[PDB]
Amino acid sequence: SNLTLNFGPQHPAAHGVLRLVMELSGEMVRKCDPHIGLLHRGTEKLIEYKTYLQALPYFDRLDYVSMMCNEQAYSLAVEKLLNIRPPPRAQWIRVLFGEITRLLNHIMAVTTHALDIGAMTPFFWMFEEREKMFEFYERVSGARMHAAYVRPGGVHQDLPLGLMDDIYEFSKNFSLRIDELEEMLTNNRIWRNRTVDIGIVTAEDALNYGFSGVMLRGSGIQWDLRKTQPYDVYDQVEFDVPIGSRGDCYDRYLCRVEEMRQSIRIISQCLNKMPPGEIKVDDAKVSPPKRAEMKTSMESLIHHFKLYTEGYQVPPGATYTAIEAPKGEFGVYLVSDGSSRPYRCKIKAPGFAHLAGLDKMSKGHMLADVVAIIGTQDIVFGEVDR
Amino acid sequence: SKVKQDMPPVGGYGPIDYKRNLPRRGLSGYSMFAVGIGALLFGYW
Amino acid sequence: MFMINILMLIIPILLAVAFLTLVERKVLGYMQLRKGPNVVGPYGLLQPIADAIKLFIKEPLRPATSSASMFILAPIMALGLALTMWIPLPMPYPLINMNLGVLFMLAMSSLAVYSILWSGWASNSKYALIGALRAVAQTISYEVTLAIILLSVLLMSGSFTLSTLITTQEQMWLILPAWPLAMMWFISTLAETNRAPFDLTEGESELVSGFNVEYAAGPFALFFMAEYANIIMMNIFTAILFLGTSHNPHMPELYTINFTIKSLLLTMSFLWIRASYPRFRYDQLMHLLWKNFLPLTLALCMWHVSLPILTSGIPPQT
Amino acid sequence: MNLMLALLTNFTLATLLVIIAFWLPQLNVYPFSMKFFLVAITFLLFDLEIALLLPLPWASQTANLNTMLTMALFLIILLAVSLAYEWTQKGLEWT
Amino acid sequence: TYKYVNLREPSMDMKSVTDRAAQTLLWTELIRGLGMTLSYLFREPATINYPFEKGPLSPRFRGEHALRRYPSGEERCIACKLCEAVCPAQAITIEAEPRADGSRRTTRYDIDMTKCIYCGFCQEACPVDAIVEGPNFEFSTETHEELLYNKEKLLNNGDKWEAEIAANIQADYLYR
Amino acid sequence: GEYVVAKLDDLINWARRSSLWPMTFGLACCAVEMMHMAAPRYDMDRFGVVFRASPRQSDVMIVAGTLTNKMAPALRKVYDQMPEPRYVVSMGSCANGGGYYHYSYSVVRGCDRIVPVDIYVPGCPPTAEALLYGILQLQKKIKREKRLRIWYRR
Ligand SMILES: CCCCCCCCCCCCCCCCCC(=O)OC[C@H](COP(=O)(O)OCCN)OC(=O)CCCCCCCCCCCCCCCCC
Ligand code: SF4
Ligand code: SF4
Ligand code: SF4
Repeated sequence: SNLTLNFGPQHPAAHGVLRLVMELSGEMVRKCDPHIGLLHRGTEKLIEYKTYLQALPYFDRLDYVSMMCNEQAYSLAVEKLLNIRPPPRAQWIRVLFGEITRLLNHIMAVTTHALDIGAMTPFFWMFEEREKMFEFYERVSGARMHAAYVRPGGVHQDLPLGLMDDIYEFSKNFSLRIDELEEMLTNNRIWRNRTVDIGIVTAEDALNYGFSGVMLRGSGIQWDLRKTQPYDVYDQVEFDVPIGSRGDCYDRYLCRVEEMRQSIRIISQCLNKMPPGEIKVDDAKVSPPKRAEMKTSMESLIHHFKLYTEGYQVPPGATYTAIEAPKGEFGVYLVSDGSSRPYRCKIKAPGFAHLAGLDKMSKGHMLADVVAIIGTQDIVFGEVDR
Repeated sequence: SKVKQDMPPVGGYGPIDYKRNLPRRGLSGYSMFAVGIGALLFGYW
Repeated sequence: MFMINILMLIIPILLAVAFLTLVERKVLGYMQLRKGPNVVGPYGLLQPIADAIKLFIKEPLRPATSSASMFILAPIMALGLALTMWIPLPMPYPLINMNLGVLFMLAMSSLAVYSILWSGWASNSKYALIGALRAVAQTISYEVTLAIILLSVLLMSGSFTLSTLITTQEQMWLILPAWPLAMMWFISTLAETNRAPFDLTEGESELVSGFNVEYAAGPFALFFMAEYANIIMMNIFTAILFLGTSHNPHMPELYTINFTIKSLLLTMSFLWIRASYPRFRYDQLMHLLWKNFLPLTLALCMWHVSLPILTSGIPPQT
Repeated sequence: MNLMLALLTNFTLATLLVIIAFWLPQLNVYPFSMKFFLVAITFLLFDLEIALLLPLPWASQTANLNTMLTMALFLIILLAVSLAYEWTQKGLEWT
Repeated sequence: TYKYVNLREPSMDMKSVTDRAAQTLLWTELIRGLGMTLSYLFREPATINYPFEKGPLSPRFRGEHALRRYPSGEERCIACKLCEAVCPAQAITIEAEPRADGSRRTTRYDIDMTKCIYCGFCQEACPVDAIVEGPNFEFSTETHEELLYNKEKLLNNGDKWEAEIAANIQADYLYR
Repeated sequence: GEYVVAKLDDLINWARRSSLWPMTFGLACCAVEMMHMAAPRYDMDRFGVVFRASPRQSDVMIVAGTLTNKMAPALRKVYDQMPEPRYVVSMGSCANGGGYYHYSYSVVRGCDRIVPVDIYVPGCPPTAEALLYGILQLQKKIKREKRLRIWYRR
């Protein structure tokens, strides 16, 4: 028999809409054919009509649960082509908010996974924590989600006075919140029945199918771009990479919960090691000058005028730059033709290859398991469809 | 004027817990079964 | 005076169901670090009234039904049967004192699956019929352990009269000698009433595109009242079965207060459980019944046949 | 009589609440599966032996307790054997 | 550096085996989960009493747009079109000509608030603090047309909100 | 006469705005802010706006995200299956009028080309509080309805 899954659950859900065409024999799933493009918005074409600065907000809206991490990936790619370097304080801020963003993503990933499986309550507890982290976003950028804060050259503005104290107070209590979540799920026999030995993927298959992030580490592969190909100041912080052993949904859930704990561990070092200095590269042909300078110095006014109309030119070249985003390897293949607008911008969304493996991972499972497998991949269709 | 920007306090922030903490509670397996069986015996009597 | 008595049973049941919806939302709210209804009336006390009026003036869904007779029968059967299960309940005096009241409740509840079957049959949608058949198969499976557990407990009571369970528990609650049966009884009522973590009908229909309501807002509210009337009734029965309340013949109202409190707490535990666990997979709750509860219930049924004989604690026949 | 009157009231009210709920709001203008058959059949066969067990609270009053206990246990054991047979023959599987 | 999340050997001694049998039969870890939800029942909820209580915001908040003036009442905007050039959504439309007194001023200044992405690039680009994103976020409308702001609407927004806008800029301008 | 019709309108309007069951089309990032409106700080349930509502039990559709051409027929179908009275809240720039993707070949330039819209909530995304302001604004729109007053004068 043939069956089509609903676009989305009957409670608020923010992953997007999916048309899943399935072939069933009794309870068992024999074929899965995801039909995507329901949130395809031609982002990659629109970027070709934007300057490099104008295109930056598009990356907030890809994996719109990991906004600043997507900003970081694009900023690093442009900085590489520009051959410039963001100042050390900006790099620490980018790592600090990169890990705050990882917490935001992992709360959404773990709790909506549970919510779709029927465990509603943890979503409410942990989204109060998300609400407090939205306030950190809003205090640095003026926006709760699409901050547009991390830019090529550094960050847009320095932290307001008193923000780091508040991030410390939040971080001080967060591990307790994780513990409460683990009390509800980790040892629960119903949760384990829904996740243990579900969606097993071998280490060999995970690599060939293009998987990344937790979808690799759940199968025992020892890989994390923050460790192996570090960017910004990730080489200066200490943390452990959680590794699974069974390659199933339960191990991937444990990996995500432990990654949240390591993110707190990294945030702690960032709060203590934050250096002084400027927060964007001191090159006014790339980063706009301070407003006081723009209103006093002739050179500053010209460069402000040109950076906000033409934008900076980027030397011709192509780069593939990737980061360890919360959902996996997030990269951009960015082509510059020498002008102030990118010639081509291909976005590599980790969820694209993960969803392409849904049919492989769902073989020999039941219909209700398909919901669990989609959750364990942590799919957001803004990044899948672009 | 001195430079003034958001910085950590002198000496840094206090420690931040991050490791899992699920405390052990309750009796052992023997003790729980004994309590359950003793309750049945009193009920039967 | 009897017709008055029936009304003083029916009308309070429907009001309790109406306000159970408010209590469920607020209890779930506070376990979720929020509040739940607190605007529509003080502390949300008018929320059930607003919901009721809204649902009954909603445009009725056009019924593309393949069987008009069975389409109207199902809600009548569901609501009529739900109200019928209350007439032998001793609170402490039943409306109808039945000698075989336990069998009446067992027999009437076994008919409840006809509303599930007739509604899906009338839906004129293959998806609705499959869901109805899945819901029936889960219901009848857990009827098996409910019946055997009930029989086992009656071997300490000696009678099929519900009022005799009050006498049986005059010194001690039956939960003490029968807590293993109480635990499986409690879970079985959850699965019988399709309550979370056994709410597979709501769970499965969410996934399947094409498994819809098929009843207009008003008629669908009648199904909801029947379901919640059953949820309260099953928890009143659980209190009578395992937490017997002492009856003072000269102060019957004292019994009613204490037995009402126990029923409320048991009903709230249904909400407590809904807030705490993920949902079972369909094959997993069938294994819980056929491979776990049923083997244990059979062994415990054998035990409770033998125990009164070997202890010389056989209850009186009358 | 009292019982029939209670039954009539309950279903008559249900019929009334359904008829007006089906009519008054209309005034406001604007792949057969063998596994599922076998669970039903298994329920039936277990339901029949539950019927044979219902009189047990009355059977325990007999002066012939030796026979009564043997037959009661014999019946429940044959139920356990029925479940064991289905179990070992994969009659309780879903895959 | 790495760690194992699920690589543990259960002990097979009788005491440990009976601890797991007790958990299986007596539902101990399920009871534990009920304890957690019960404790939340008795916690103060996090809910605020909107619209009588409001969520906290910062001076940097990006809300409804407004066009500002100098203390004398003259418009700050001199129709340079930097905001229109930078706008990532092409939400801004400007026309200008010499004013009767010779001033360089706009005759059209439109923001399509349904094209706008509320990014704040316009106020970054503006050299004279003319276009800002104000603190207001409660301006939902019943029609689409009401969200196509022209210059009069934006100037009225500036005159309506200047008291708050000026204080917020005073609070954040040293970070810019 | 007019007094009885006036109060009946108040009663039915009160019931409907007090029991607004929303169907959320969580299309993109705006759905995240919608989830935060359900989260404890705002708790839309406390206004009578239930968390989980089936499309056939819904009174208001919230379009929370970009509407693509590929998705537009499915959104219209869900709207057509909604029993009346039914209202549509357009949330965010994409749903309001295309937003950042207005000039895309694959995007509907505003969901009001597919369905009638009652409330437009601006922002990218609107904050959870701004969405809640919009829902409260829809409630006051329902409060102003005079359905029976119009019917009486027909
Ligand atoms: C002197 C000699 C006397 C002779 C008699 C002696 C008796 C000794 C034996 C005593 C212990 C018997 C206990 C009987 C209870 C049933 C036990 C049981 O069935 O648990 C197993 C079941 C499945 O668990 P699982 O981990 O999957 O096991 C693997 C199976 N392959 O697990 C479950 O059922 C879990 C159910 C999940 C849903 C639960 C949701 C609610 C849980 C909280 C409710 C708490 C109970 C409240 C009771 C209220 C009663 C009014
Ligand atoms: S906030 Fe951004 S999108 Fe909106 S008008 Fe200003 S520059 Fe354009
Ligand atoms: S608002 Fe500012 S940036 Fe835009 S045209 Fe006027 S002066 Fe130039
Ligand atoms: S309006 Fe903004 S937040 Fe909402 S879906 Fe569009 S881009 Fe995302």
